[PDB]
Amino acid sequence: MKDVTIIGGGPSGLYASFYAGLRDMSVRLIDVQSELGGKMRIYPEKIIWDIGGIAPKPCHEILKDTIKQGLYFKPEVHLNERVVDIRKKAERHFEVETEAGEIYTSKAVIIAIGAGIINPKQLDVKGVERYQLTNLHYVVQSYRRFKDKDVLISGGGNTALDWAHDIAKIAKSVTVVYRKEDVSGHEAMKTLVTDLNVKLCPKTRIKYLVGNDDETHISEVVLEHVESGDRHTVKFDDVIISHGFDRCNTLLSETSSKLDMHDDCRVKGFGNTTTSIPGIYACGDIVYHDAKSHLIASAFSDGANAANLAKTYIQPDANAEGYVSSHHEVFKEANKTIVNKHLY
Amino acid sequence: MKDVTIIGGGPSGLYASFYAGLRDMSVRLIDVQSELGGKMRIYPEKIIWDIGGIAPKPCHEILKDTIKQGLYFKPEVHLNERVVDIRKKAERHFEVETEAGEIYTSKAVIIAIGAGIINPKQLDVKGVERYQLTNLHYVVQSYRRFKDKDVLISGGGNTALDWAHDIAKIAKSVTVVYRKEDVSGHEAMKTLVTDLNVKLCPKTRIKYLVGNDDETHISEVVLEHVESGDRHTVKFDDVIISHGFDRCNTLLSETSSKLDMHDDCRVKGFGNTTTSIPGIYACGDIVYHDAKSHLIASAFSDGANAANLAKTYIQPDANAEGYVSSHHEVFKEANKTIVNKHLY
Ligand SMILES: Cc1cc2nc3c(=O)[nH]c(=O)nc-3n(C[C@H](O)[C@H](O)[C@H](O)COP(=O)(O)OP(=O)(O)OC[C@H]3O[C@@H](n4cnc5c(N)ncnc54)[C@H](O)[C@@H]3O)c2cc1C
Ligand SMILES: Cc1cc2nc3c(=O)[nH]c(=O)nc-3n(C[C@H](O)[C@H](O)[C@H](O)COP(=O)(O)OP(=O)(O)OC[C@H]3O[C@@H](n4cnc5c(N)ncnc54)[C@H](O)[C@@H]3O)c2cc1C
Repeated sequence: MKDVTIIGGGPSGLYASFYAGLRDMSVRLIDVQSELGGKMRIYPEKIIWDIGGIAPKPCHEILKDTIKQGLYFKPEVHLNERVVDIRKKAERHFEVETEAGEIYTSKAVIIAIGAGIINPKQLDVKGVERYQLTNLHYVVQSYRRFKDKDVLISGGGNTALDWAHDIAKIAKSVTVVYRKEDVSGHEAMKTLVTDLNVKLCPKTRIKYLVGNDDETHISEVVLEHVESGDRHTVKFDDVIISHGFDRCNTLLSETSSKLDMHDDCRVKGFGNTTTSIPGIYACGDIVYHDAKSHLIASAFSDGANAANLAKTYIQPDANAEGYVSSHHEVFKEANKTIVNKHLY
Repeated sequence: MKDVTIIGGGPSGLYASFYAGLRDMSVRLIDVQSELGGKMRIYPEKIIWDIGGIAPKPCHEILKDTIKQGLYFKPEVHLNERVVDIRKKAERHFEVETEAGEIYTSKAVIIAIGAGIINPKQLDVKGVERYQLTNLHYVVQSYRRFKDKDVLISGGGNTALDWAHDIAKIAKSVTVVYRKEDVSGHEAMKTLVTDLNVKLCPKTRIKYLVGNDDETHISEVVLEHVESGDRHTVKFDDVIISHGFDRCNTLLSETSSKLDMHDDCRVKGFGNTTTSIPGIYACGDIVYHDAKSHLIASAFSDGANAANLAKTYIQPDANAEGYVSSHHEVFKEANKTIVNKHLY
């Protein structure tokens, strides 16, 4: 039986998986998404400054480091699986169940679901689920691909307007279709007005997408004025959508094992990642305790704590904490090529 | 008046300085040592795995990143100054005093002194304080400089024996002088016996150092057998000393402002970096609270918490936490060259 099932592969669950491995626990890691990272996947292009010990660089670069670390001890990773129940059969015997009916057993459970399940708002056009493999975007990880391109952005929110300005620096042109009701960034908009190669189209929506003959890429877009109904069709190289996010977090309200909650979104942590049920621990944005910050740094220290507390739940007389990695024997073989590279 | 005085420039105090700056507070940072880093300076060559988001690399490399981050907002840094007192004149008015009689004022105080003041045990030979600028070592940051060198190591502890084996891989020869009483690493010693270019010298001490004619480097060493008194003089390229550490931590026992303590070494944190005195906060290894780990990751999340709590002490209705760096306006100008490098 697995020592611990970790539900959620954001920064907190990833680090928890790593530290659980450091404490010599077998790990099962589960996430509903097709990729790990959680909310970090929402802002890949943004420069992160406030992670301890890390010089500022794009979030997506930091995410890749965090995943590699999280998966170092080779946990059993279940992607594309939504957890819908947590049951405690007995001490050191838990059941975690997915919406597809899979049931996973463990001696402990770590809940790391953060803000829950989050996806970008899908463009309301049939049927465009194939263009998101190519030139229909819901994130922007870098701007390089847009050099000398004609680019369409849909949305008037801060994110869309910032994207528009930055992409316009190297793109041939940027067109922004939006509703004025969505515009909360007054200064961001004024900047776009002064960008010579940005065309602002208020009261305008994407109505249809025109695919190429291979039907694998967007070739043109049919735009519609929301009052006049006037339509025109314009060629674009890329289409970027920023319509907000769909959020879903039903697990802890529907679960068999009820935990004391801080609010309707957060588990009450008892001074740390300890929950109201022994054997279940909560780390990251999902938990509230007095030492929390809404930071990745806190998600990390939470993950160490959860792994430690799970270990001593499973082994009452195990060491309260993990051995420092610097002198940890589990890394001795792996350290060899690193030293050799760095010290010789 | 400075917003906050941070006592101690280890990982926790460094990150606290950074995050205090993120919260738009003016910072004074003080450390007794000639360089920042605290206990990290003790293990520069060791590979660190358990800092969240950081791929394994030498501690000294990670330290340099941590210092650069810690000093980003250009705090007022006082090196080589030992803090001996903390006084609270009134709310938002603290006095921090050094052993040289300097008195620094602030609206808040963050205590980040970790395990206190630590220095390697100095070789008991007059007068060798000048060779430590050149080839008398108390740390080993990398092995490269010892290639084809004849190297002397004094000490039988785990650190000395590990150093000896690793240096012997590329050094011409390694001689280890030690007392058997100090040997706790049975297997480390057996390895050295099989190292062909390692000479083991139990019951032997460094008696004298013979300088070069410039008197700037060690040229030869006079070794003495601790029983027979037999002496011989051997040429070495480098001398490395591992005799343990001198430790001193009198501040919180001698201070004017008495804090509730966890033990004789640790301040009691009230669920977090909050101490028994409003306006004073403790972060890192110095504090005990229920969410602690003896990790740099916890030192970091502690530092964010201390900065946050100090801010709201100074400004009762300031935001409870800092704005995430990704969207923080203070970084907008600095981000430009970074984006440009990374995103364009
Ligand atoms: C736009 C933005 C900017 C930010 N910038 C910064 C910054 O600069 N610095 C910083 O420190 N923090 C920043 N943050 C906050 C940081 O992203 C979060 O603190 C961190 O992501 C929380 O990590 P987590 O693992 O606890 O939760 P999450 O990141 O939310 O990960 C939760 C994971 O659990 C999965 N999951 C959830 N539920 C279920 C279920 N029922 N079954 C299966 N799987 C499931 C989700 O798919 C998700 O992958 C920012 C946040 C936002 C949104
Ligand atoms: C050999 C070793 C291996 C380790 N390996 C790891 C690892 O792999 N991963 C990990 O996460 N952790 C590791 N640690 C632990 C980590 O080093 C500590 O958790 C961390 O250094 C604590 O940081 P700190 O800022 O709280 O305290 P410290 O590092 O102790 O820094 C305290 C600073 O305050 C200064 N100071 C103190 N007192 C006074 C005074 N009265 N006046 C002025 N200045 C003052 C000191 O000079 C010092 O610079 C290791 C520790 C040791 C010793």
